[PDB]
Amino acid sequence: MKITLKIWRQKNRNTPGEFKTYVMDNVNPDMSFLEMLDVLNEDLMSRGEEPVAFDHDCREGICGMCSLMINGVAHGPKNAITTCQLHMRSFKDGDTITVEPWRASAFPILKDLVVDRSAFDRIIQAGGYISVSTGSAPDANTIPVSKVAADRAMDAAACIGCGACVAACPNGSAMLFTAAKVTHLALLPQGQPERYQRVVNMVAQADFEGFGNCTNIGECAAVCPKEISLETIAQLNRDLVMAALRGIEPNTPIVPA
Amino acid sequence: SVSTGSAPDANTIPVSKVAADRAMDAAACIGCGACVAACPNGSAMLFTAAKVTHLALLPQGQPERYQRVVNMVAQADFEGFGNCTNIGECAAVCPKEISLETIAQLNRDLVMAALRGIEPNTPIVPA
Amino acid sequence: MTGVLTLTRTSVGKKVIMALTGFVLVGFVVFHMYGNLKMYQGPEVYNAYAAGLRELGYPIFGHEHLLWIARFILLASVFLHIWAATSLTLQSRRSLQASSISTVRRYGQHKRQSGYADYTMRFGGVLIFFFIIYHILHLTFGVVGYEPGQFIHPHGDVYETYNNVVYGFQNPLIVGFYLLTMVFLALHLYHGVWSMFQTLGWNNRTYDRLLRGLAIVVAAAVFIGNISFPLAVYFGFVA
Amino acid sequence: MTGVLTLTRTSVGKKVIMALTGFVLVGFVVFHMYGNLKMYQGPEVYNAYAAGLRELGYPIFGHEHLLWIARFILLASVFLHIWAATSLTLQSRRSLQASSISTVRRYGQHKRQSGYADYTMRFGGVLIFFFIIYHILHLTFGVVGYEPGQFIHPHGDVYETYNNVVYGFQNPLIVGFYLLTMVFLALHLYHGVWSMFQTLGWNNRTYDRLLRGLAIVVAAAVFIGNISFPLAVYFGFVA
Amino acid sequence: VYRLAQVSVNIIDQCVAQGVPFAREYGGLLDNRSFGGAQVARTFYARGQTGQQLLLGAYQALSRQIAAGTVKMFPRTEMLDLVVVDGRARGIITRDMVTGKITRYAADAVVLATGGYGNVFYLSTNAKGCNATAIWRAHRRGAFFGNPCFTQIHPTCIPVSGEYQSKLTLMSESLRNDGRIWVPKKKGDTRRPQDIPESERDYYLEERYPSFGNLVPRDIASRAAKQVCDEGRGVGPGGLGVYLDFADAIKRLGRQKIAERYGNLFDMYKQITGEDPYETPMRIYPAVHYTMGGLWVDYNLQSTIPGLFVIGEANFSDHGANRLGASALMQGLADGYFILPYTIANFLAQVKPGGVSIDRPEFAEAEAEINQRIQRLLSIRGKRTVDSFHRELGKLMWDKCGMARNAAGLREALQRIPEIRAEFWENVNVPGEANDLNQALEKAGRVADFLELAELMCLDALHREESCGGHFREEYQTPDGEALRNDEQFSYVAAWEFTGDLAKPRLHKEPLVFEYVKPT
Ligand code: HEM
Ligand code: HEM
Ligand code: HEM
Ligand code: HEM
Ligand SMILES: CCCCCCCCCCCCO[C@@H]1O[C@H](CO)[C@@H](O[C@H]2O[C@H](CO)[C@@H](O)[C@H](O)[C@H]2O)[C@H](O)[C@H]1O
Ligand code: SF4
Ligand code: SF4
Ligand code: F3S
Ligand code: F3S
Ligand code: FES
Repeated sequence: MKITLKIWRQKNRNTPGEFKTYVMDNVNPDMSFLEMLDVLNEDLMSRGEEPVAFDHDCREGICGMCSLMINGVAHGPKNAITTCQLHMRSFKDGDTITVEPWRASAFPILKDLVVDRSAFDRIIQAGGYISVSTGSAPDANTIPVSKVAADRAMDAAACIGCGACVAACPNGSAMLFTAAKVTHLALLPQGQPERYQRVVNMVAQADFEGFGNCTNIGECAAVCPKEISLETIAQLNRDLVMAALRGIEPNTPIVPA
Repeated sequence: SVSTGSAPDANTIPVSKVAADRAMDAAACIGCGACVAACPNGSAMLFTAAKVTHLALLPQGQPERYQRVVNMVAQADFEGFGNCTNIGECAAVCPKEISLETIAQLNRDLVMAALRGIEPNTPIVPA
Repeated sequence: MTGVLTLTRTSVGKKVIMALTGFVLVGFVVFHMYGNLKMYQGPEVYNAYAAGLRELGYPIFGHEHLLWIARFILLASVFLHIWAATSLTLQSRRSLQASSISTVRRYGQHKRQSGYADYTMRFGGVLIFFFIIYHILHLTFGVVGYEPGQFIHPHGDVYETYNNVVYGFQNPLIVGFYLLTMVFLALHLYHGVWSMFQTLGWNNRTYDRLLRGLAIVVAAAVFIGNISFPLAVYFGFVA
Repeated sequence: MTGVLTLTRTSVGKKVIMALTGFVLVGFVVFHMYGNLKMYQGPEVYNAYAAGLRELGYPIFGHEHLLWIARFILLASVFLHIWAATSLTLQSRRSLQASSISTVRRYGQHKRQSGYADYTMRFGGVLIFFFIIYHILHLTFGVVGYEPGQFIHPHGDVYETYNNVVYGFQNPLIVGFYLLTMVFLALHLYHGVWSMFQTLGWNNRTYDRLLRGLAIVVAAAVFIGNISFPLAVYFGFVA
Repeated sequence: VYRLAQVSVNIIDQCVAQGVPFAREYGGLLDNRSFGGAQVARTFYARGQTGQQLLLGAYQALSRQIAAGTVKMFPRTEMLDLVVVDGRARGIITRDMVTGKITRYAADAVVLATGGYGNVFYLSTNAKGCNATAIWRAHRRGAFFGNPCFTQIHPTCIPVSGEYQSKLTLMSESLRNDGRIWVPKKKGDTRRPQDIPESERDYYLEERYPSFGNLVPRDIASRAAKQVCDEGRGVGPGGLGVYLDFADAIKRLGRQKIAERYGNLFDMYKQITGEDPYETPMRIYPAVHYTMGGLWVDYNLQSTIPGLFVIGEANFSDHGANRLGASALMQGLADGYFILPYTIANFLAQVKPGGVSIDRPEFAEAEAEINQRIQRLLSIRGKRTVDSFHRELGKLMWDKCGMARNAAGLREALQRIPEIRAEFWENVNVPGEANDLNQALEKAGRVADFLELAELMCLDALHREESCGGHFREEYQTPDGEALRNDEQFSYVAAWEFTGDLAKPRLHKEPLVFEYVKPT
């Protein structure tokens, strides 16, 4: 396959970026998208140009490192997959593919396609956990969790933290990520003691970090690799309304280190 | 649906004496079918409602109660029993004096399960 | 996965549907008896009530808009009621058919201890269905049970409901049909007012007697008023 | 610690405020369309409706008391709606200013799979705000869009709302402005009727399609009625 | 091993308390499953991402501690050297991966939890960034490498579509319980695998090895697969792969139940390769998966350097010559939650806090060494890329120090590894600058450490004149192909000391005595 690539190239955070065009004479349909970027990087290194930098660790769709806006869609045209799980058989010969980072105020760009997604870490730090210390846990079968609640909480908990919901959201909102964590911890009994605080804190943190609001559009759910539903956002909304009825005040925001 | 070996300590979950007494009142069902015979509709509502009430009054029966009632009610339909006109001739002949509050509890459970969109599973076909 | 519409799947859910539609129909029957009690006030008050049923909320709602919403709700409720009643009667007949003395006898002896609510409820429901059809054709439309030149149809906002009622309960057969339907509707209410609470689960030991008393009160009130109307018209008290 | 007033602290809480005020405003818009449908009923019916809006519950409530309570509720709801919309729009703009290709492009390509609800909601909201101001100045007060001697202010209990409506949609520019606002209000309702349920958490898998259908029904009804009004007045159907 | 098995129960309690969404039964209680070859159902799982949920619970606890201010998190920061002051691990030298800044951190104790070195073979199931830099730098500073040659492979891995690929996706070995491994009899066949007739299929592992029928151990089957692919008979884009066919099982069993058993795997395979395994055979190839070698640690999880603690896959510890399934997550969570808190407190209670700052000459020497190494890597400007050298190294290590090892092959590898290292240091291309997001620089550093680690791995494999678990010597095997141990002479842990010469490390035997589980 002959593939034309329009890739965002940015030197660093301050330097303005642009689109550079790279022509791949031979692309294997079985070759993955990140593998094709690797071949392009090897070609650039042999030619003497600056290689394209992109985040990637697992190449399995589970770690959440890969974060590419491919042809206007987060993680490429094919849904329920990641950038690493996208292979070149999803494209055609002669196609032009535009490769971008995540565009969000809270997700700063550090390099050509690398994005700083530590705002998600700070959202998690603001209550996205169960405050249980090591050694104090009771027997693993002391509290029953219904198979339905466990399955729904595993559906929400399957969030690789890629930030593609923020990238595809027209508002640049972290609502799907936050709502997935809120729903995961709120469907289990162990997350009951601190759930109405947690949602508030988490929502406040997402505001503090610079994310937008939710217009209930659904692009976040459309591009989610793990098919995390908008029911998670409805659950977060129910939790926040219930916490407002209880007069739950957000804590101090998690400032960066 | 608890398997052998996985049960926690027997005093882990507190069951109030009132709830335990009511669940023992419902659980005292000898499965004679006299409710079906006395029922003008030939309905198994007293037996089914006794089991539903016994398992729904205990915490251990919470994780699968709204499914269970639906399934059980559907099975009673599939087996060929009639409906309940709230006549009460079931409770008049019951050897163990299972009350009609068990049927009211089953009705509450089924309404709550309908609100949750609980779909009955496939029926238990005879062997 | 379907939602509340899963109630159609079970017999208990069908009975819950019948309990809700019976709540609606009991409310309508009580309100209708109360409204028809205005015939003893005189032709003017009764006709004003009939006309104002159409002008309900006139400065805001159009003519007959609230009345047509009420009519649609009543029709949907009675249709769901009749469908569920037919399904459940058929289910219980199938439940009884296989093991029985004959097609009619179930047991060589069945001494009853908790009344005969099934027999009265089913036969009275069929009678009430027939009465509703004949009653809509009788008093609402005036196409049955009337001599030519006695029923006045409302053309404008002037209503002759009192005249139609007075000319309606002249045939002793029609009065007897209304009386029999009111007896079976009294039995229907006497069972069903308590039964709709028992079907939704809104019952226990402490409130069972209170709900039985409420059922008796509702049934007695509706029976007394609804048999007073045709008897008084036939005997000349209402003229 | 400040109670329900903690909703103002979060963007999700402000969105919940928008959902509640949008419940109120959707209800008012539907009721308004239903009331204005009385133009086709006639001038007498339309003016009676206009007068009975003010004389709502007269033997118990004073003149215009219920209408002024409704006006205050509408004003508070729309003010909270506009304030929260402004805050949320500013937040979402700041959420994209830093990392974007321009001030008008976020991505070199951003293909959309789930609708353009942000664009329509925000632009239609600004248009609806302008339309509300102009439409109050136009039909309620008659200080804009009227030739001299065409608008009749209320004189006691005699209302000429039909005359004001007839003389209002004569300029084709006003008709076009109303039609454009109704198009954007149709888009507003089509998204927002579903979105206000999703914002309060009153949504799931099984009722999502039902709420989308309810949103479509509400938006279509309001759009059809509210564009029929000025088109019919302009074309001479209403005169 | 007993301590790990004894704290596993606390591990599961802690994970369930942390909110890990383990599989539940309908009655609300936890659900267990069995691995392949285990006789009990002792495994607690999320649906197919147990490790994700375990790490999510641990990362949520870590985030709680970051919010509490007790933990300072430094992501995108690579530890490039270990600073040893007065014989104690008193700090580290790291490089920020975004700004390129070299930073010195001082601590009373250093814990190495840096994972395994399975990427010394280029083709492995590990993540792209997995490396041996931390444990190799600690080894050069004085930590002993315990059994480096002990490496585990995975049988069922999705092969590569070309020389560019370096990652083989792991597939549940259970795909081997219901499939048949075969290869076309013609060396070069243009026919579709489904169109190949039954008599023209070489069903190796069935024609050979009549024992262990359809249940061949992963090591024997994978050695056979590698031999077939090396003979030119393997299938796939590069010939590195064999046909795990499911056609006969689909015909025999119900396709619905086969879907219920392998639906996620088949969908993932169709996503990665583009071929439906319900009709065409699936293609698989062995890949290096785990390294149960690592820095030698004592019962206190402490290495040869006092104050340096190695936990998780980075240490040798208690997996022996073969790590059981679902035991590395167990071991990592045990070391983190219920062992290191005690042993590190035992170490710290016997020393005074503080007393070492980053202004010590040792920190400056380590930082100067790291800076010189980075400058040298950036200044070579050769004609070969970093991944070319890594691919050559991994090919040699997989051919010579992989599932099948012998004396002559290991001696050849021990001859070639220094040559590849010299060619790397003379002819590698590392573009970019030091103070930038230079991913080629990070890869260059990791491969520079791999080139030294591979020589030690080969020396350890040549040392151990026996087969045990993953370590398989062709000269010491049963006629069935199983590993043949020498418990009289090799019943020890080989901890290797860095002596300054990469070809001559010092061997330290740690004798093994078994009082409760007698060898057999
Ligand atoms: C004004 C009209 C009617 C009213 C107010 C009314 C009221 C009621 C009420 C409240 C119940 C109790 C529901 C429950 O037990 O949950 C009931 C039961 C019943 N009704 Fe009606 N009903 C009416 C008309 C009819 C009609 C027209 C039919 C049949 C064509 C009918 C047949 C039945 C039957 C068969 C039952 C009981 C079935 C069972 O319990 O298994 N009813 N009715
Ligand atoms: C003897 C007692 C009754 C009298 C005197 C009576 C009187 C009337 C009259 C005069 C009408 C015509 C007015 C109109 O259609 O709006 C009417 C309609 C009606 N009646 Fe009755 N009725 C009686 C019993 C009942 C009962 C027991 C029911 C039970 C369902 C019932 C249901 C209706 C219905 C549904 C209408 C039509 C309402 C409408 O079209 O708006 N009636 N009744
Ligand atoms: C005719 C009166 C109006 C009605 C019936 C109406 C209705 C609605 C409804 C139901 C929603 C959904 C709320 C939610 O998603 O929770 C909504 C959202 C919205 N409305 Fe309105 N609205 C009206 C006037 C306005 C005005 C005057 C503005 C001026 C800015 C506006 C701007 C918006 C915006 C911006 C949103 C979405 C907020 C976001 O982007 O997150 N609306 N509207
Ligand atoms: C073409 C369709 C419409 C027509 C024919 C119409 C007609 C009228 C008329 C004649 C009035 C003056 C009566 C009064 O002020 O009390 C009025 C007032 C009003 N209209 Fe509309 N309107 C239309 C669309 C809308 C829409 C879409 C809204 C949405 C918010 C709206 C909101 C109002 C409000 C708030 C008032 C003032 C109510 C009051 O002062 O009591 N109208 N409308
Ligand atoms: C027609 C009259 C009404 C409309 C005109 C007035 C519009 C006013 C809104 C313009 C923007 C100012 O709006 C103001 O937004 C800020 C931050 O954006 C919100 O600020 C608050 O919430 C945000 C996140 O949601 C956080 O910064 C913080 O929790 C708090 O400061 C205020 O609650 C709101 O008052
Ligand atoms: S919710 Fe989905 S898209 Fe958003 S971060 Fe999580 S996995 Fe990625
Ligand atoms: S009569 Fe009573 S004891 Fe016998 S089966 Fe029915 S409920 Fe059980
Ligand atoms: S697309 Fe954006 S507006 Fe909300 S529903 Fe998804 S985060
Ligand atoms: S008598 Fe029969 S109708 Fe119901 S309440 Fe008892 S099973
Ligand atoms: S690289 Fe891990 S999700 Fe793609």
